[PDB]
Amino acid sequence: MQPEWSGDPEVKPVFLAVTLTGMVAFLLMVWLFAFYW
Amino acid sequence: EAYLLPGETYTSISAKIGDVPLTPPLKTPKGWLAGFSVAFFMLMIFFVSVTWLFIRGVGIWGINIPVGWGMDIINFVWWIGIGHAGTLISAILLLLNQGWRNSINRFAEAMTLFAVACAGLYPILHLGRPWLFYWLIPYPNTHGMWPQFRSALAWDVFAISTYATVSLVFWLVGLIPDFATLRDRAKNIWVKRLYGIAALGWRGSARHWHRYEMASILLAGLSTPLVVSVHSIISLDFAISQVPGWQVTVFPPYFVAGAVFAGFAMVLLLMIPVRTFYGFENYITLHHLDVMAKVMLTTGMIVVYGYFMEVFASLYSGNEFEEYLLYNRLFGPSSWAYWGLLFCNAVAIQPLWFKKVRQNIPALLIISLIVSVGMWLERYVIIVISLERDFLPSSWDIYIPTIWDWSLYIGTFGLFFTLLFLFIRVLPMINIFEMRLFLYQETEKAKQR
Amino acid sequence: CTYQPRQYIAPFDRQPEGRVPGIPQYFASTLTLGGYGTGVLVRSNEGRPTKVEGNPRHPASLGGTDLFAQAE
Amino acid sequence: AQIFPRNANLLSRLSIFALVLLVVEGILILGVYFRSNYFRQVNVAIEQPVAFSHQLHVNVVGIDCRYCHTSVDQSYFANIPATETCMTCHSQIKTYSPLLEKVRESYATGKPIEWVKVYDLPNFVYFNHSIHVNKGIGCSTCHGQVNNMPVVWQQQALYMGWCLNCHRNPELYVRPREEVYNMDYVPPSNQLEIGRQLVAEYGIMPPDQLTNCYVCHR
Ligand SMILES: CCCCCCCCCCCCCCC(=O)OC(COC(=O)CCCCCCCCCCCC(C)C)COC(=O)CCCCCCCCCCCC(C)C
Ligand SMILES: CCCCCCCCCCCCCCC(=O)OC[C@H](COP(=O)(O)OCCN)OC(=O)CCCCCCCCCCCCCC
Ligand code: HEC
Ligand code: HEC
Ligand code: HEC
Ligand code: HEC
Ligand code: HEC
Ligand SMILES: CCCCCCCc1cc(O)c2ccccc2[n+]1[O-]
Repeated sequence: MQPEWSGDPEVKPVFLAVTLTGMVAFLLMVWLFAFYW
Repeated sequence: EAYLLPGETYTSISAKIGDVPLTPPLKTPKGWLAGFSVAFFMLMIFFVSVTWLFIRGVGIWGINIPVGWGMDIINFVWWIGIGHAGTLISAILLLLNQGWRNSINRFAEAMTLFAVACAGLYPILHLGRPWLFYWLIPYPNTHGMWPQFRSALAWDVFAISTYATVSLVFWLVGLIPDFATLRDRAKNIWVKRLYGIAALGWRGSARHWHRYEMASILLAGLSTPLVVSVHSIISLDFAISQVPGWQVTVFPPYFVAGAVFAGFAMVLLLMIPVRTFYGFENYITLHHLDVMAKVMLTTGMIVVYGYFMEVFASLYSGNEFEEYLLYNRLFGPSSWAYWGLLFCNAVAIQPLWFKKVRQNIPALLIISLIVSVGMWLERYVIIVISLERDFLPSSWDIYIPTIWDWSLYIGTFGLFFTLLFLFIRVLPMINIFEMRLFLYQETEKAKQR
Repeated sequence: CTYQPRQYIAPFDRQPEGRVPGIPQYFASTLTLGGYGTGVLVRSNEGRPTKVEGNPRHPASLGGTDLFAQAE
Repeated sequence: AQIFPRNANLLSRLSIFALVLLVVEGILILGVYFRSNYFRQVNVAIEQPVAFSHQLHVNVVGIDCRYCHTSVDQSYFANIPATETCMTCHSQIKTYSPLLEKVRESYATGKPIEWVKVYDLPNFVYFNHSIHVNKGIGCSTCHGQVNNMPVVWQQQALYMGWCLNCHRNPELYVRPREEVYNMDYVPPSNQLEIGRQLVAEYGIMPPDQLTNCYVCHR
């Protein structure tokens, strides 16, 4: 069956917001724990 | 018998379960007040013991050079093994399609969470440098150091963290429509938001119920091998060693069986006062006590089989260290633990075959207390006696526990009972849904004849 | 709060002649048990005795000592 | 709708998002604090009772580093100099001066000059200056340009990982063993071929041997 938010125009903006937050936090943690010294 | 007594409706189930929480604090029972006062006094004992341990050292205990693991590790395995039966009722009985989980799983999973909370401090408490528990965790540091990951204590880090996290997650998932029921049944407008933000607007939707049932099924089918792997890893933190009492390969299913044994002992020992002090005779029944004692008898028989396996290994081996392990257990300075273990785990389970003893309530209470004492004695026999006498006879000494590890044990009992009394105050002891669903299923069974 | 305290250092006012700072230095002394002395090579780390060894040139030493000379 | 208002859904989603961001920010703040230059005392001019000027005494006066740190090529401990070594020249230059008043106050009594240890290793680490100097590691690669320092600062934190970086890849930092005391030496454009050549020439051990625990700790 379809999900609850299927057909909502905010779904792909909020997915890009969550993935952008995840990749920014991942790159920032990588910078602090590998390239900071 | 039956797992649900006749004469119950959905609104009666909802009222009779959710009216023990949501009462005003001025109407709190004096029995709860006395039990919480005892629990808070022993929690003060916990705070005093932990403070003196952190001030002075782990040398306030009885541990020494041959016996480096003592009552701290005995109580660790005991408290972490209490939670296995609650995880079994929450997950394995959901997998097996057993209808008696619906009235014991909330309290049993809460007991699992509080027992894991008591047993997760014990690594940090016994650690000797307690503030460096995070060096066992794989974390990024400026040294470039790693945990070894070949030791079983790194597996214990991962297993205890995963067990606590997934148990808390599954308990909260099982609480979310109970949170909705409490949010609906509350009276004050400010305690509506206490359960409203924890229910997240559940609505009881049939589209939401499909995803909920699928998530509960997959969480049960992930938490069954989770709990077996956690208790296997807690077996492995002796079984990967070369110690003659510990290099025994039946330890992972033996520790699984011992944990389920002690867990249902504690579960029965805490259902019976809850059943006789709250109006839950219709929900927690004599059939529930009978089948819980049946699982106690089965798992205690598996632990007796594990004792026979260890005795067979000692007699079958030509190894002098296995032979002296058996001799030391039978006629050593700590043979009281082995003999009391044999009485409390072999003699005391032969009454549980009998139907009248299985149905009897004070016999069940006495048997559960005896099994808890004998399981503490089992963990004493596994750890302390095997560490006392080792390969080199020059490195032999006796482990004598002090007053401080006993005080820490009494204090973790108080922490467990404090968390349990807080749980039975602010949360329902039994699941409001899945018991009205159990009532609907029994109504459908009666309609199907 | 910092990683460490200040950790002051204290050099000499006049450097010793035959001493290199950081190199432990061995001196041939004699330790007596019941009046009978035995030759010992006692190690001076920074001008102070820290470890007693044996003197291989010495008759009652031969490089090895006893527990009393070790605990001197 | 019965209890919570219209914006409660957005408020709850933003609360979950802000809680995750707050956990990440707390972990980040803890990591930055434990790696910070203030915590590790890096790039801060640590004040001395005399305010001795390495920049003057090397780039201007021209004193060799072994004149004052006499034990750096022979023992683990680079020598903190004596008041005798200071007064060897300062019996005539700039006498009766209030900034050399502490040095003149010493050498008359036995009281030393209590310098502050800028490069302080935590006493389970056991650095050896002699083998590092004799195996072609210059002072500038590990202490910085101390020849231009008026007040000595820590150029880097003495991390275990920073030590193991050169113990695992020494060819990026090895130098002809005759360019160790030269503060004007810079590594060449390529430096990798000659680093491997110097590692093979000086017999520098593999990273397994150099990353053994009892190399440093004890
Ligand atoms: C020596 C190492 C051994 C490795 C052990 C691996 C066991 C892990 C199994 C997890 C349970 C998932 C079953 C879900 C489910 O409930 O299945 C439903 C059907 O519904 C579905 O469509 C499935 C839902 C999603 C399943 C995806 C699972 C994700 C992958 C797991 C990640 C693990 C890693 C390693 C890949 C009905 O089926 C069942 O309910 C059957 C459940 C059987 C329980 C098994 C009990 C065995 C206990 C022994 C444990 C052994 C120790 C070593 C862990
Ligand atoms: C405890 C550690 C190990 C756990 C492993 C247990 C297996 C869990 C996953 C298997 C699921 C099995 C499929 C579901 C099922 O058939 O069981 C439910 C079943 C039928 O119930 P109805 O739907 O018909 O309704 C009845 C009530 N309304 O109920 C059962 O009969 C339970 C089946 C017994 C399982 C036997 C497993 C024993 C494990 C032995 C391990 C070996 C030990 C060696 C030392
Ligand atoms: C990088 C591998 C280094 C080189 C090359 C040299 N030094 Fe060093 N120095 C280094 C460390 C890690 C430390 C701390 C040691 C400790 O136990 O705290 C030091 C310390 C000094 C000191 C203080 C006194 C001492 O600990 O010996 C001095 C005076 C010093 N270093 C000077 C010095 C000079 C002049 C060097 C080039 C010949 C030199 N060091 C080499 C790191 C390194
Ligand atoms: C002879 C080679 C010297 C040794 C060894 C040390 N110092 Fe020196 N110092 C020397 C000169 C030629 C100068 C500059 C004189 C000028 O006119 O510019 C200095 C300078 C100082 C100063 C500054 C004094 C001032 O500017 O008035 C100080 C405080 C100082 N030196 C201290 C000092 C110490 C403590 C030394 C022992 C480690 C030391 N100097 C060595 C000559 C020499
Ligand atoms: C005598 C005139 C010196 C010469 C030549 C050099 N240094 Fe020195 N060094 C000297 C003193 C009196 C001190 C302690 C006071 C201070 O300012 O730190 C030092 C200390 C260092 C240090 C700091 C080590 C520490 O205390 O943690 C370093 C890194 C150091 N010296 C390096 C160094 C180098 C590379 C030099 C040659 C260019 C050098 N010093 C010359 C005295 C003298
Ligand atoms: C690169 C600039 C280095 C840094 C940073 C550190 N060390 Fe080092 N170390 C380096 C070399 C080229 C060698 C030579 C050894 C060889 O076989 O070539 C060493 C060796 C040591 C030793 C000697 C021990 C042994 O060789 O068995 C010690 C005690 C040592 N290093 C200590 C040490 C410490 C504690 C460091 C962190 C402050 C450190 N070194 C950093 C090069 C480099
Ligand atoms: C010399 C090249 C080292 C080797 C090999 C190892 N360590 Fe190390 N250790 C070294 C330094 C310079 C430091 C200080 C780090 C700092 O930030 O100041 C350390 C420190 C540690 C620590 C931290 C101690 C503490 O914070 O209390 C640990 C836990 C440690 N070292 C462990 C460790 C182990 C187990 C090693 C062998 C695999 C090891 N280090 C190698 C220098 C060196
Ligand atoms: C963050 C979770 C870490 C808590 C668990 C630590 C693991 C851990 C650490 C230990 O030192 C042990 C010593 C004896 C027995 C078990 C042990 N466990 O499990």
